[PDB]
Amino acid sequence: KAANYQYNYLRDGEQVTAHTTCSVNGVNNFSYNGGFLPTDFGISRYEV
Amino acid sequence: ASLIYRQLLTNSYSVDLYDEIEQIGSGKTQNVTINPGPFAQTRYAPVNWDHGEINDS
Repeated sequence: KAANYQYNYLRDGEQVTAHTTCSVNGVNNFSYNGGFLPTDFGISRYEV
Repeated sequence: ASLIYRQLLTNSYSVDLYDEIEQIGSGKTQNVTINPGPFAQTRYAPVNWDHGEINDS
């Protein structure tokens, strides 16, 4: 998911404030079904 | 009546005052002197058109 984050650092003295947001594209979507019962475990879709 | 010319020459200094008056009267403008040196017009870039970022999954 889109993740935002701000920070700052030093670059030839003048303090530089930076603000960025990262995301992904072309993400593969895997899926796993360890069993079909209600008790069973499953992940309908996990991104890689 | 010859003294007209003598008088005009002698009193000619008042034209400085007249010049000051007309200078005060006149409106004024000025220049922003132009730059030479547009000797190199610049094109945009080598630009190629393509479809954007397809959102595959």
